Formats: sequence, structure tokens, C-alpha cells
Amino acid sequence: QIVLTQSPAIMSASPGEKVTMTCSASSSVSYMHWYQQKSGTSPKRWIYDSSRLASGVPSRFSGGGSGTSYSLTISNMEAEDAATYFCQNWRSSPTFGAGTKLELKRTVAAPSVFIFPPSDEQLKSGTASVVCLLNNFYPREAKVQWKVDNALQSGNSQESVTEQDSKDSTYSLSSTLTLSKADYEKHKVYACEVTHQGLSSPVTKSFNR
Amino acid sequence: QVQLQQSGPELMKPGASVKISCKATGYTFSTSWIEWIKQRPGHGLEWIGEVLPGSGKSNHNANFKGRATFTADTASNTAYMQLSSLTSEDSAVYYCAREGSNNNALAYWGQGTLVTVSAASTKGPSVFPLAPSSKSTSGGTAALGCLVKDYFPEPVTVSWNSGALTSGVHTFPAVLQSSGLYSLSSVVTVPSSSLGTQTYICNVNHKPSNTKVDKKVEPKSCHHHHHH
Repeated sequence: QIVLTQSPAIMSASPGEKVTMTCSASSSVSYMHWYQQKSGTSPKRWIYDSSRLASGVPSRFSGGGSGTSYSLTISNMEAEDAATYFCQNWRSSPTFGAGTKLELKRTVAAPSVFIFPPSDEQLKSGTASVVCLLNNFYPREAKVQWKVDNALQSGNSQESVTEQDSKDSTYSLSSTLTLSKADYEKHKVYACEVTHQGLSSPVTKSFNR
Repeated sequence: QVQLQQSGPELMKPGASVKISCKATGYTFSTSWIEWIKQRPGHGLEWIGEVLPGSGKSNHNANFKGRATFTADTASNTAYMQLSSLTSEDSAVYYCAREGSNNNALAYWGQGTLVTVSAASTKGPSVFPLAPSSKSTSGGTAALGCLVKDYFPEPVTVSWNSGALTSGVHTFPAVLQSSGLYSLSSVVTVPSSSLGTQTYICNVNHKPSNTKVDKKVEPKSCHHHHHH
């Protein structure tokens, strides 16, 4: 069967850069459709019949190609273009390509760090969650470590990271440290330490229980 | 205005069957095929099949081994997909879609329906406030939020002030814990000046457990430094 290979699988582009993503077919195909998806929402029709923009799609997008190679081009990369783009052709199986995830390459931005002690309502249920928020940073690489009194913690926290913001192109990260109420009461100082390219030295946010 | 409205999320036991609905408005139902698309994390988009309402005709991706059946009520303007002999392989977001008015691209998409196949029973979240905390010693900007903890299965929805507050909101992807339960947070940054007078409420809905909570997030009563 006809296979579609999108390249590159992941790309990052500076604002205003001209960006091209390709969709290659193992055998000749006569047209290509393109869909844009951002996390948490349905795919959107983007370019249809190879070159036709759906209503509302900005003119910076264009599409072309023939035979074994079709492409989607953005003439000047914008923050809102950070998304996954899938090519699609009904004579191919699978009919969708695996997607190109496009990111915006912005300037380095240091995280803003916040710490949140457990709520009274949670403590009453026998559990303590402490949350550390790293807000609006770039690039995505970040180290967050919990420190309880003298000691770095291991295996009792979980981190989650947002997709790149459509406006400012940053990421945010939450780290949640969870302990039983009884373990929580055994210690005094709760701290999260944050390392990031945008910081000259590690940032520590902390509170006393 | 072409609109496709899908049914809600479902938790299903292995071996059961599920039926998802897709209610169409804005066009003559019998004139367009309804397409069904499957999406699993890190596996892109998979075509399941299609139905042409009032024609008796449907087409099927053979990889579903006859487990996917499609029907459409012409009078009702609703299409349905039934998936039988469910396993975890079937845990996915399912979309219905309609092709272009004059083209074969998937022009209109339903909002998606998340089906989870598991032996585990539904569990509703507890919603805990994350009281406003300052960005720096200077004050000026505060982050606050809600911790939506220990629920199963996905999804949950979170909004702020009934959708009035969107700027600065970050709702994080859920984390699946060793316990087999999910947790997430939603946070928002706001001007410090707003804390005394603006109410902040996180509206949480976990449909599978029928849990719907509105949690007011209040500033802490006390801090350990002189007021900013």
C-alpha cells in the first residue's frame, strides 16, 4: 500500500522564518490534505486539495507538491503556528501521516517559581500535596527537585508540562510532592529548587510547615 | 452552520460494547458521508470507517476486524458508531467528521469522545484550592489554582469564573499515578491588586463519576512578611 512519511517529525522555527514540512509518498499520489491539531482539541481542516486554504487560515500558509512529494509552507513563522500538522490522502494506508510537530524557537526565558503548601481540606483527609509551579519559561528543559529539611527527595513527586503557549511561546511545569499527613508532620522545611538555562544560579522557593 | 455534536466520555469494561453518537445540524444529512476517526496518544489519527445516511452503505477499516458498526438515523440527523469486544486497545478519543461541501477533506469535526476501557471502577476527584502565592518579594503578580486529585478515568474539564477568566490560565495534562488514578492542576496568574475584591472560582467537571464542583480559591489569612 501507499505509505506517507512526514519529515521532519519534530521541528522548531524562529519567529518570521520560512518553514517547510514535507509529506512523502511511497508511490505517486495526486493530492494532499493537511490538518492542524493543538493538544486538547479536534483536528482542523487546514489545507485541502494540496493548495486550498480553509476559511480563516492565514495567508502565510501555502501548500503544494505532486507525485511522491507534497509540502506545507509557512512564509513567516508565528507563535500561533505551534501545532501538529498531519497530511492525509485517501489512497494511502494509513491514510494519515504520523504528523510534524512544529515548535516556536524563541529567546531564553527564566521560569517564575511559586510554591503552594497543602490545603487544610486536604490535610483533614490524611494527605499532604505540595505544589511547585514553574511558570512561563523557555526552552522546555528544566530541573525541579524537592528538598525536605536537609535532604533531596526521590520518587514521591510527579511533574507535568503544558504545550507551548500560543501567544508567548513558553512552557509551564507543575511538580506535585505527595506525602501521607503523618510523614508530612515529621518535617519542617519544604523547598523546591529550580535549575534552568535562563537562571544564573538555582532558585529555591520554600515554606515552614 | 455545520455542527457535529458527540456524546460524552465513557468508561467501559473489557469485552463490553459501546455506542457513540454524532448529532448533525446545518445541512441535508443524507448528502454527506459521516467519517469516524480514532486517536490514541503518540499514534496520530486512524480512519475507522464511514456511513452514508439513508443509503444502507458503510465502509470499514479492516484492521478493526468487524468490531466497528455504523448506522445513521436519517430523520434524526444522528450517526452512530458501535464498537464491540472492547479492550484497552480501544481506549482512545473518537471523532466523527463530515467532508467538504464540495470536497473530500474532513472539513467539519465533532468535539471528540473519550472512551476508556478498564476493569477499574470510576472514582471522582477531590478538588483542593491552591491559595494565591506571590511571584517575588516585591509583590505585584500572584499565582493561584486548583488541584484536581485522584480520579479515574479521564477526562476532566476545568474553567475559571464560568469561562470569564482565560488569560494566564494553565491547565496541566493529567498525571497517571502508581495507584492507577489521575491528578491534575489548573493555575492562573493575576494582578495582586485584584485579590481583595475579585472572586476566583474553578469549575471542575468529571463526567464519568458525575462529579461537578465549583471551588472558591481564597487568599491565605496570614503571611510572614509585612504587606506589599
